[PDB]
Amino acid sequence: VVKSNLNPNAKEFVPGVKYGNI
Amino acid sequence: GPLGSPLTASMLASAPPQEQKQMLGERLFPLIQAMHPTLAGKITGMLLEIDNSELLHMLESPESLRSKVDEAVAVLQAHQAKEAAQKAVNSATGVPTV
Repeated sequence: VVKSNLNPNAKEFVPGVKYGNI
Repeated sequence: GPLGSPLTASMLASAPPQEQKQMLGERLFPLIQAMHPTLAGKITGMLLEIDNSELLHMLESPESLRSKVDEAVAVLQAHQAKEAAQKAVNSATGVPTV
């Protein structure tokens, strides 16, 4: 698969909701 | 929304604070916008899972920020690399030499 280096959750940009929030 | 033609910096001015996740995401697109020559668009995406408290700190830390997105630019180069080398493989694979 496509493993990232910076973020461990490299996922596309899905607006509308605060992606990466708690 | 419909103003996806211009830049994201322009969106910032035309996008309320709640529009964070929309335009700049956290604060990604704007920083990589300077590093757009690569593919800022998709970069922000993967690294969108970044903190919101860190997003603000990034815009205040040119050294600490650019360092992070520095790798971000690399995630792209590798993104299109491991993607094209899927079925278009001509060279042989690695041998099980233990």
